[PDB]
Amino acid sequence: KAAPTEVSSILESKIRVSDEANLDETGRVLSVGDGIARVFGLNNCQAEELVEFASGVKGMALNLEPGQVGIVLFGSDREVKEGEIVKRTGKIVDVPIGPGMLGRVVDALGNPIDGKGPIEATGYAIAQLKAPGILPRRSVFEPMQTGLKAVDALVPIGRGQRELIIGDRQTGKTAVALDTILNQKRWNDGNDESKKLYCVYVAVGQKRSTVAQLVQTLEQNDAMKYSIVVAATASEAAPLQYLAPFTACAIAEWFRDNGKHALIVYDDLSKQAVAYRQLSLLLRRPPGREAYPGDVFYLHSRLLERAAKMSDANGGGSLTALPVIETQGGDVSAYIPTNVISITDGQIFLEAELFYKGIRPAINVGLSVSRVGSAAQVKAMKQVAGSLKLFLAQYREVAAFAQFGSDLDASTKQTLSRGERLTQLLKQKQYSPQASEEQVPVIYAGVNGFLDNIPIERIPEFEEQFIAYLKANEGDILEAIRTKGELSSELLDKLKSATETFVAT
Amino acid sequence: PGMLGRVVDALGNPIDGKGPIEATGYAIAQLKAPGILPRRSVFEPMQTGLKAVDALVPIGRGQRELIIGDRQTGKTAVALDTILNQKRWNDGNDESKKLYCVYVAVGQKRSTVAQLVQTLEQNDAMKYSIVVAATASEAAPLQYLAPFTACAIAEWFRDNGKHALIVYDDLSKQAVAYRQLSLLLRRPPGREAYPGDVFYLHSRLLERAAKMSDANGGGSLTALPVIETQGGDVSAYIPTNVISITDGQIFLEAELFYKGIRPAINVGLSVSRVGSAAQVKAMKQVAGSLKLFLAQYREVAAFAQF
Amino acid sequence: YVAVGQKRSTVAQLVQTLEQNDAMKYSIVVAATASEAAPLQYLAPFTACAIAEWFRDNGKHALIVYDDLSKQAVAYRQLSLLLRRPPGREAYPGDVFYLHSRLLERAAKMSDANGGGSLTALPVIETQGGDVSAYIPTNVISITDGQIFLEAELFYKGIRPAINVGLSVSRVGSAAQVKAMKQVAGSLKLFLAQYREVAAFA
Amino acid sequence: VRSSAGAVRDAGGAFGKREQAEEERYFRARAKEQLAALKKHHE
Amino acid sequence: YASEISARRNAMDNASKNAGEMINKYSILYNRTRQAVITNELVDIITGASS
Amino acid sequence: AGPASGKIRAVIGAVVDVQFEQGELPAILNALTIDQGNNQKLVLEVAQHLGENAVRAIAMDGTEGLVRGQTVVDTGAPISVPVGRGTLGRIINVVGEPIDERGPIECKQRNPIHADPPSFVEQSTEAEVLETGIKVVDLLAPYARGGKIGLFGGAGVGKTVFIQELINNIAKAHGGFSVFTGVGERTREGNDLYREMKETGVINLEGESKVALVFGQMNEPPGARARVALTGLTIAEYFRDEEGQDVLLFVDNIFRFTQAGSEVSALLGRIPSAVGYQPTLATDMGLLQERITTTRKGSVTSVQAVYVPADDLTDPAPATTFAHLDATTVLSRGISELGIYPAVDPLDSKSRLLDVSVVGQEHYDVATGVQQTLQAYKSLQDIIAILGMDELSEQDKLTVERARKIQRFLSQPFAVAEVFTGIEGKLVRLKDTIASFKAVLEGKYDHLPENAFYMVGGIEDVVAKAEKIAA
Amino acid sequence: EYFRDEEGQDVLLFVDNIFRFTQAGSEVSALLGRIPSAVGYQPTLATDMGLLQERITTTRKGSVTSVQAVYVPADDLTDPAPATTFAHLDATTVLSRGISELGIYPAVDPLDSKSRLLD
Ligand SMILES: Nc1ncnc2c1ncn2[C@@H]1O[C@H](COP(=O)(O)OP(=O)(O)OP(=O)(O)O)[C@@H](O)[C@H]1O
Ligand SMILES: Nc1ncnc2c1ncn2[C@@H]1O[C@H](COP(=O)(O)OP(=O)(O)O)[C@@H](O)[C@H]1O
Ligand SMILES: Nc1ncnc2c1ncn2[C@@H]1O[C@H](COP(=O)(O)OP(=O)(O)O)[C@@H](O)[C@H]1O
Ligand SMILES: [Mg+2]
Ligand SMILES: [Mg+2]
Ligand SMILES: [Mg+2]
Repeated sequence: KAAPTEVSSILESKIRVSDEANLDETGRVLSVGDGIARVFGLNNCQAEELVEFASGVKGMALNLEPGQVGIVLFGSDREVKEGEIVKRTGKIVDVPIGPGMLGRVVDALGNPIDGKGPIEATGYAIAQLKAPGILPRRSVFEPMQTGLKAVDALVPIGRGQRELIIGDRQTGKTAVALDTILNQKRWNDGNDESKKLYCVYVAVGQKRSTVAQLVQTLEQNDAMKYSIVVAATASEAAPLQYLAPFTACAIAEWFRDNGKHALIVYDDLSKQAVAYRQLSLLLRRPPGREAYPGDVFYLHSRLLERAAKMSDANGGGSLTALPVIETQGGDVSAYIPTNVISITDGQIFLEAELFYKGIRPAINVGLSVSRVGSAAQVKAMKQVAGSLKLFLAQYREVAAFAQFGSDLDASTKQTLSRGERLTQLLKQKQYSPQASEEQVPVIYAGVNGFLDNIPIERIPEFEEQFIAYLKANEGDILEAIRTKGELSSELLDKLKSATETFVAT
Repeated sequence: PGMLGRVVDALGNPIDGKGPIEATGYAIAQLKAPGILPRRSVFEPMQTGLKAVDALVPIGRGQRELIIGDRQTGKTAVALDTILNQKRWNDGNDESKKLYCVYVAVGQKRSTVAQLVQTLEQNDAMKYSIVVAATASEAAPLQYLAPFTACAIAEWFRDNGKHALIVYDDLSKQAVAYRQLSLLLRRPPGREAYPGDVFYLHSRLLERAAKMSDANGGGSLTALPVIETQGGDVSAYIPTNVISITDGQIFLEAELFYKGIRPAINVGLSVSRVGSAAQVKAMKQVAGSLKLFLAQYREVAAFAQF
Repeated sequence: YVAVGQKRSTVAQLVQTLEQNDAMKYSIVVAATASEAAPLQYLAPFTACAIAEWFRDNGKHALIVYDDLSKQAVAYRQLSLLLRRPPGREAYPGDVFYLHSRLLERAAKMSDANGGGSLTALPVIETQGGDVSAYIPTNVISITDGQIFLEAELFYKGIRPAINVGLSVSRVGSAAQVKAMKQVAGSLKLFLAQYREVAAFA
Repeated sequence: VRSSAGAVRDAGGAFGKREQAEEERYFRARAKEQLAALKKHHE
Repeated sequence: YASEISARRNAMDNASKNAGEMINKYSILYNRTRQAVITNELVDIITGASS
Repeated sequence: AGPASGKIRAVIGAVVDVQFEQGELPAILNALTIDQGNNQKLVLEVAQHLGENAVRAIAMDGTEGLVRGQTVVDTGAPISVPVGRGTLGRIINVVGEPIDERGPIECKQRNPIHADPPSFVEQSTEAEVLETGIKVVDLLAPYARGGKIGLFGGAGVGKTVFIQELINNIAKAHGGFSVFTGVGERTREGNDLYREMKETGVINLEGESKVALVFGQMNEPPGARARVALTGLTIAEYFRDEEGQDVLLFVDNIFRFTQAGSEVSALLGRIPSAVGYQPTLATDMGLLQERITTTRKGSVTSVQAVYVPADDLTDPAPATTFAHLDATTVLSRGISELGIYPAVDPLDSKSRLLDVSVVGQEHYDVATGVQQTLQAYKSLQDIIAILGMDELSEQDKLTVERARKIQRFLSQPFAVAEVFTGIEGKLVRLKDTIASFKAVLEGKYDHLPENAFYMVGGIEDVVAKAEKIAA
Repeated sequence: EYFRDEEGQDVLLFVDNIFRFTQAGSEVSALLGRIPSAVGYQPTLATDMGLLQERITTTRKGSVTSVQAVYVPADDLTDPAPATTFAHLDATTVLSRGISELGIYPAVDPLDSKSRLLD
């Protein structure tokens, strides 16, 4: 029935003379706990500004009242007590950016956590930045080679689009984003800056052992030299994990605004929504649906809209967004699952039924689709696999007829035998990405009927034997598909004659 | 009697643009319903015009027939055909056989209220029918009080010696307007984001439309509330409260409307609490044998494929 | 006997049947009808356990029957909902599982240095249609050492009492039984569960 | 009483997948006989 | 043909009897899920209005 | 000049409480200017008044950088937007500023975004049909000229492709001007829609344009998304009342208007409704849908697109918009996975122009016969999954084959979806679609296969596809 | 209750229906400031239903029978308004729709109507 602010302690200072010390640049902490910290004062402090306490813990003033100021601590609240001095830095929540951040595991505020000393930053960009407009954006025409044979032919992603990765736990969510970063080593090790794509892994919500295991595998395969690692474990505060998406997007935006390509991986999108609702519930705010904040859909849509392909007048760069959505039992009709699928340009559904049988990765062709279409793919892979999207739907309906007792249909025997061999050939192993020259020869032999006479168990050995024979004998056909990126009349006749003669040992 | 022929709003102001309205009295919106001593049995028959409504669930004067259904399945189609079928009795001289309609459009848009009033004027049916315009573009107080204001104007004919027929279209739109004003007045909510008086708000406006006895004047009032269901679920929160307070409900499914039944009226789900007591003696002889043949053919309808 | 949540006429009829068979002279009756307040029915489980604990701490055995466990959970939730608290699953507070686990942990068997007594607890759970995976059903089964499921399907056919062999089990019931009854009933629990599944498919 | 107009194909489980595969197998066999008879009647 | 028609009647009666037991078990789960959905939706509106 | 200067006292999210003087406080729905550090301004719309010389305002942009005690000047009126012929071809924002880098909008007048709707006496009823070009829209639920059209559908069903394909064949040949006001869209969808209109002659940078572009996707805050529908409808209402032209408002999506108001309703002091919605859901949706109607000065064919939440038509944002629309084009997620382009429901879609007095006696019999055959096939399909095809007789066998060919014949290839299908776009007229559906239901195309009608046009394209597939 | 305590007679009380008494008690409690329970019910569900059912018992001067009409909510016997009233019901008079027109006056089910006093 009463009000806060002036109460007992704060009501006995305005009756005499409340002056002397300045209450605009600094402030006194009246109450702190569970990450939140109500600082009394700070009249000159702006919204979403970096606050520094007397103990050394950083803070972010997100709720400004008339008598108090709710600031969210970015660390531990064990050293902050009542009456502590909370100074203001004068700036907003910024982070470091530049070309010197590649090769070090940074945190949510730009501090190095790998033990390599200081970070050579070339600028200072804010975390909450505006997205690109409709006049400073172009169409997605570049091709993002992920390495997987079942992702490059079905739902191909491009530079500037946002591809989601929905799925359950232990199904192929984090494995799809890790394979696309390691597949860019063939273009980043050379000198072509237009074909190279820098990675930006933002591990938010993961444990301590999961972040150290992923960084050790990329350094041994020559892939951590041009990849930014944003360490954001769940053992920190709620403000550090919720601001991991905005801090990682500011570092990757510097390369797209200069003339380079970037690739951000927000793993995962489900962990960022739980961290934002924890800090808002402790700041005395009303909740919404499923005990979450009101602007739940606006927090994920604003961070994904900035990763767009720029035009030729803005530099010619792009930024790819790979957000992983952690589902619960394959339920895609939830509150955080349906909000991220209606903002991104396509999604990659990872079912848990086909992942346990051995078909890795379990990518459903009837559920996962790409909004870019065939424009974000190369011309070489689209010519040999032009009917790859139509063959998956026809083979699924014919596979269920074998369990009913029907053994007729002589005309459907060729389509049923070719569908089983095409699914096993596109399933690759972990940390085994393929280029555009090796994937164009494997998709042409399975779509033209050349792999129908081979066995089902010999599908794994036929992929390694065909790629080895094309690199020592007919090496001119493999180099033309990677340099030109297409196949004309002379390239189509030479690829069909070499595939037929190689089937008989 | 001066309000017949003009479209009024929720406060009594005319919006049709035909000058003023000669009002003979002023009645309050929140009025009490009739008692158990000033009510009689439903003996008069309400001619709806439909062949499947006049034989199965026959409604009478003084009862409350609910018009449940899904989206676009025959909700407002049954109420519009019953008011236009009273032209054979209202154009004569018998005052006891006429029934003044009272369409209360609540929750509809501006284009839906103009299309319904133009169709009734071309068939000579708007001269003795009250129109309560209450669109969704106004405040929450005007749409929530549309049921109480329309019932007060139609109660003047039943207390004099005539008959009335109210059509609250729709019952689902009236419940959303009452809960919107209660949530902004710092009040506690209940089930389905509704107030505590959710069941009492619809039962108080439906109990006033009853049939009086001979000592009160001999008038009656019909209440045709349309319950807009979600996806065919008749056991919801606002659907179960209007079906338990009314003396009968007419269900409308979306599957029978696309087959050929016009309108889609399920005989196995719709029933009347009055029975054959509020119907004509000539139609009751043919409806007795047709009720047993229709119920036996529905249970054995699965053998039509073989 | 701790009758919590029962009616007024059911508590008077049950006490008259035990006195006629010479069984009410050494049995405590805790009357707790539903017509009283919400604090009297919720505190009936804690008050009955304190009276039976005096015999176990001196050198005697006790047997407590909390009938029923489902009625005690509804009375504790009424006082917590009126004090502006947070309702979790099935409109229950956060301390719903701690109220039943603390009262059932005191009914244990003491050692020889404490007197040698013991206290037996017999809580009755009223399921809603056989739903054994509820909020109040899973909390009482995780703290007790065994349960006795009473199915409503076999109770209407004449099998009284309907004790399911495939669902009811005893943790410390093998070593705490008579040697004469266990030797004559060789593999009685395994043969009863396998005979019910074969008879339903034949 | 209850609505069940096409509830088998709207579920998407075991009965839903078997209904779509049975209709597609019967339509594929009838399309081969109709295409072969139309080509022989035009010449 | 008489033995196949007699065996088809026993299989159809067993399938109709098995469908009734599955519909009774699904009705108990749907009744508990309907009551839990009304309690969870009302708890979300009461928590936001009291803060 | 005596400007109403205010002081910022509270700032939590998009809501910002401004404290002014006694008597000089602004009214509701009033734009409040605020000087920042850049060359732009911070627009803030006053929602309610908390009292004590203070009113809670909703910011239409980023609230980062605002301190306690900043100057907040009042404009005196609402959010003014540029109207007239100068807004055609330019990308306007929610506050009425250009975002196309083509200079300022030289407008002679500026109307407010907040305005009252039409009365009951100013409404003009009509019963004219509008030809779209699709086979499933010209036979089932026909679109009414000057009315509200709603394209209901889920995520990934075809809501964005349906509005883009209809604007390339109806808005490009109409006499009036278009008004594409996107609210709650994507960043890539805004750049692709402006480039496609310039290559077809809808938006000419050096000539004349007849399409108003209103920016405002999900990249901004909650205040700009809720005010995007009022800013885009103000420019289309001036061309039909002051100029008298048949405007065409294209909203994408219509479901983003109701979801934007519920995000800031919790911080404004309002209790939540059902499914985490606001209590004024039916009042805010009816005030904006009633103003986009047809009056005596001109018509306005609104072709908005509703987004169902995870394929659910029983939600509070989808069921409340079905009563303020003449033609409803509901889409299903089950028909899109089978190959129907697009997934048009032949039984769930309804319209007010599907009668015998508007389309004629010949067109009414074709619509009722196609709906009866499609509804009867659902009941017969359940018996085939348990008993088989042996229980069907001569009449049931012919009805199953005719229902499969009629469903694939209504799916035509759109012109905007040529990059995903591969075939060329086909456009069928209203007279050709009614003649092809009546001949297949009588028994004139029973010998043809089901693949000849899939992804085809009218009756001429079905006969050419059957002869080429048999060779 | 006055006829059984002062005059001594087995009175019979009829509450049509029994489901209306449980729904009316939660309406006045939710409008006062009390929080709801399960399925939108009042928190004192066991206290409000037990205060009126315990008064209709058997005393030393007379008894008071109760013949209320219990209505299940949406055909669900495990709800909060159906399971709370069934714990104090000793008998049950189920009137199924199987007879009626079959030739039974009245439609009394001999297998569905059960009671606890049939021992
Ligand atoms: N018996 C019938 N025969 C032919 N058409 C009918 C019949 N009943 C209704 N219709 C058609 O259904 C359409 C809608 O009818 P009605 O006004 O009763 O429902 P509605 O109010 O539009 O439903 P909603 O409010 O869900 O949109 C009308 O345009 C009418 O042509
Ligand atoms: N191509 C593959 N071949 C074999 N195993 C794989 C492949 N891709 C992923 N996996 C397995 O899937 C697991 C995924 O683990 P994790 O990343 O923790 O869960 P999620 O993928 O759901 O994020 C890994 O342990 C890995 O062994
Ligand atoms: N006529 C069509 N033919 C083939 N595919 C289509 C057609 N129309 C739409 N689609 C597909 O539907 C998808 C719609 O994607 P998107 O617009 O992101 O979702 P929504 O339509 O729900 O807004 C596109 O990826 C497109 O491939
Ligand atoms: Mg992972
Ligand atoms: Mg209607
Ligand atoms: Mg879209």
